Amino acid sequence: AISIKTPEDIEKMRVAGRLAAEVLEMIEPYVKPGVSTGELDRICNDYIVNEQHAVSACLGYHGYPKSVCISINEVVCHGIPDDAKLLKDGDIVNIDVTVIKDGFHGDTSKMFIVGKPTIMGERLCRITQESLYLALRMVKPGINLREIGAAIQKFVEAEGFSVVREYCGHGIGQGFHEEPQVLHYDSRETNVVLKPGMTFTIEPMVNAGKKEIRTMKDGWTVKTKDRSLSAQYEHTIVVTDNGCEILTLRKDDTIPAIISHD
Ligand code: MET
Ligand SMILES: [Co+2]
Ligand SMILES: [Co+2]
Ligand code: NA
Repeated sequence: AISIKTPEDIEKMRVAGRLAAEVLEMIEPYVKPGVSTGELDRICNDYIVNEQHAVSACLGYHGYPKSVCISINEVVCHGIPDDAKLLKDGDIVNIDVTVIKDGFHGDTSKMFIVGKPTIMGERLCRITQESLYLALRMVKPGINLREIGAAIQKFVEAEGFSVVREYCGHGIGQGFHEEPQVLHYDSRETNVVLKPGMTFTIEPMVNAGKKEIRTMKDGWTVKTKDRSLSAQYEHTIVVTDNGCEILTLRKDDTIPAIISHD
């Protein structure tokens, strides 16, 4: 059941993708020491609803109570925004946004460094983004997803970090999480050949320490087992005839929006 988007579908995804990217571009100036994650969530929500006239796909999903996911430091993913959680100098934080517009989803995330960065945090964020970019450069019709997961893993590991196994990229479109599962590591279980019109996300979570993770009692928050820092970046893409197009590209991305192979 891997859905192939029509040209019309892709046009709608381009819109939803840009909206999502825009939320991330917009929030930047607000990310400073002393701000709470609860406030960031409110600002995002307002923008999405009142300015963009869109909807957050997260709010209510399986009961998720907020509009975006904000994961600080050792929180891997799904961090829940809260008025009591204040950002400090040196924190690294991921803001993951998924917007729905005209029934199509746009899913993307990036890391932000609060105030003065630490050596580890900067490095970790950089390597994580680079691992995503590497993956994007490989995307093209005919290739097996497995190769992509394997490349990410090799890269990350060579740099002294680890890749989280449990969470993965996913198809996306009218549905939030569609087939297929996009693994960020090498697995003999993976056997999917890419074809034009497929749309999915790549969103590697990398840990400064060991790969092990743990789910909190809240049922959402995921943290590293060894409390090391964790970083993630995400983009939604569409496979094209000779490469791919990045639907959630932002002003700060340093990769071209269209990647062509020849
Ligand atoms: C708690 S919903 C998490 C969704 C997230 N935006 C993803 O990439 O799947
Ligand atoms: Co996401
Ligand atoms: Co995603
Ligand atoms: Na984090």
